[PDB]
Amino acid sequence: SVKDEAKISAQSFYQRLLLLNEEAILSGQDFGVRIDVDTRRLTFLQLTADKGWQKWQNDKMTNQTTLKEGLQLDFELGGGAWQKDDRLFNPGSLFDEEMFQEPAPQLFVLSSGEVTPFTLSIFPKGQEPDEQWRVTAQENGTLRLLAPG
Amino acid sequence: SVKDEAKISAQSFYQRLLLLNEEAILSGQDFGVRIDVDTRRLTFLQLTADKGWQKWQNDKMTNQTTLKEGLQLDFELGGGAWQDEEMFADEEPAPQLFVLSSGEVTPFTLSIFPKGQEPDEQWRVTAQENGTLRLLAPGESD
Ligand SMILES: [Cl-]
Ligand code: NA
Ligand code: NA
Repeated sequence: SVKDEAKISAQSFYQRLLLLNEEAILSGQDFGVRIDVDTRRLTFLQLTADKGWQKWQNDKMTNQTTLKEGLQLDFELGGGAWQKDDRLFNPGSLFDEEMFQEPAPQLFVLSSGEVTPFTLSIFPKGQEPDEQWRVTAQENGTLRLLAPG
Repeated sequence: SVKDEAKISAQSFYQRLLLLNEEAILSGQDFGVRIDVDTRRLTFLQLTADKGWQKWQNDKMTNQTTLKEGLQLDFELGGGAWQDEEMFADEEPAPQLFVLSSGEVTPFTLSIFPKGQEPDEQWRVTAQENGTLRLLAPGESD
């Protein structure tokens, strides 16, 4: 069911975030996660001096995931408000093609082991983001997967 | 004169960039420079997890340079071309130049020159693909 999907999607994010935190610490390089609430996408990025933020091409994990239809995602930075607006959809984000330089991650996963404080929640369409399957960090890199409630 | 000012500014940016790279390496933290061509500003930033890029508050160098009004700046990257009231009282743009803890610096050239001249072959600071940082006088070096 969609609730079962939400769990699996939260475990997938947790595993990927842990992996990137581990990669940063072992490699001395900085990584990041870009969350796109309107397209329900998470992209896993590496910072290089010569090309800035790029998708991380690697032999451990895919670098972009998109939620299955029927799931939503949302996120908070630090103590702040949920990021997603109330619209059912962003009229501009429906278009696969440009209508009118990899965008920077909101979550930094630094070589020091520090991670941007945040909460990402994943939940069935029709529900609010609060008290859902969620992954949270704090600044020191401590990271939690939390069940609804 | 304005040409003497260009030199002094180029020399100062080299010194500040060298310190930033040295600090990145020594400290394991990431830094960067943001260049604002229109306003003639160079801003020296630090990457933190919790606040992203922010001005580098430190006790050794200033973290924002604004060139004197008779001067102009431009930069190229690698082989590219020249570039409300609150209800209760108690209710940073990214750098183009990354100065990473690995010691690597975004390949670039910044040139500083009297207002309205061409940016080529001016007092300049370059970070080459090699890793090296160079201060170069006007004209092509030997
Ligand atoms: Cl400077
Ligand atoms: Na994304
Ligand atoms: Na990319």
